[PDB]
Amino acid sequence: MHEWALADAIVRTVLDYAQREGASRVKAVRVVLGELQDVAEDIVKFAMEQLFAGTIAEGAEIEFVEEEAVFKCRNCNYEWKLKEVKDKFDERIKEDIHVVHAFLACPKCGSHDFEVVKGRGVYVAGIKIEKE
Amino acid sequence: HEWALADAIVRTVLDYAQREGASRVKAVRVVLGELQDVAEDIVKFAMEQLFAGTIAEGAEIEFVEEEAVFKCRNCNYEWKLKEVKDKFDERIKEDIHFIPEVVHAFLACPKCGSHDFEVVKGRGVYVAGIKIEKEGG
Ligand SMILES: [Zn+2]
Ligand SMILES: [Zn+2]
Repeated sequence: MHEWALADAIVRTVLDYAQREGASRVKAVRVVLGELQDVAEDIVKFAMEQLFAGTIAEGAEIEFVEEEAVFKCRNCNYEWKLKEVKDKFDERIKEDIHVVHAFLACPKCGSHDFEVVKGRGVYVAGIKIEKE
Repeated sequence: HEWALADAIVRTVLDYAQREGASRVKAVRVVLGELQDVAEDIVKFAMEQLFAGTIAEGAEIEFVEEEAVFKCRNCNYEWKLKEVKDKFDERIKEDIHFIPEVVHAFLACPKCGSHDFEVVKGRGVYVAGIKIEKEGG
C-alpha cells in the first residue's frame, strides 16, 4: 500500500494540530495532492476515516485538491509546467503514425455506431441537511 | 450553459429542503458526465450565487464525474472508455522507443536539454487546512 503511509502522515498531522490547539473536535480537513501522485484518493479517505475513528477527528469532512505540477531548470532557469512536457511527448506518438478508428468504434465488431449508456448526465447524487 | 444547469440544481436542492422542513443545507454532491464539456468552477460559482441569502448559503459543493459507458447498437456490446484509452497506453508503452523517448520528453528541459532540473509544485501531499472547534476560557 501507498495510500496508508499517506493517511498516517495526514492523520498524524491533523491530530497533532488539534491537540496542541485544545480543540473539542476536528470538523474539516483539506488535503492537497501533487498531480504527480499515482495514488487513489478514495483509498486515502477509507484509510483516514478509519484512523480518525474514536478520536476528536471523527465525522470530519475531507476535501482533496490538486497542486499543479511545475519545475525549474537550474542551468537555463527556464521554468515550466507538466503540460508542456505532455504535448512534446504526445507529438512523438504522432510520428509513430498512430488510433482514430479505435476511439470511435465498438471494439468487438467494427461497429462505429453506438449509444451512450453513461456519459453526458448531470443529477444530484446527494444532499446533506439539518432539521428539527 | 451553466446559469441554467445551476438553476435546475438550486431548484432541486432548495425544493428538497422545502418538502423536508430543513433549517439549513450543509453540502451538495453533484455528479457530472465526462462527456459534458462544462466549466466546473463556473457552475459552482453560479450555485453559490443562487444560494446566497437562502438556507443553503455556504454549503460545501462536491463534484463527482460519471464515466462514459457505450453500448454498440449493432452487436449490443457495452464498453467503458478506460478500456480503449488504457490500451493505447499499453501499446505505446511496449515500443522500444518508449523508455528512451519518455526520458527525452520528461527528464529534459525544453529550453536547452539539460537533465538537472528542480521541482517546485508537484510531489507531496500536505494538509492545507484544518477546521476545528474550541471551548477555551
Ligand atoms: Zn533548462
Ligand atoms: Zn459492436
